[PDB]
Amino acid sequence: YQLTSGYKPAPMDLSFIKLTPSQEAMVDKLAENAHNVWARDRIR
Repeated sequence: YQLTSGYKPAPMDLSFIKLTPSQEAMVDKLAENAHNVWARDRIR
């Protein structure tokens, strides 16, 4: 485990169950949604 600077998070393992390509498309869905709501509030 790496060197920390006040707090050391390592609860469990997370990359065991591999993400599906539908999850990789939903990653783009969430990112597109977030950036579009952002530019919906950041028109200028």
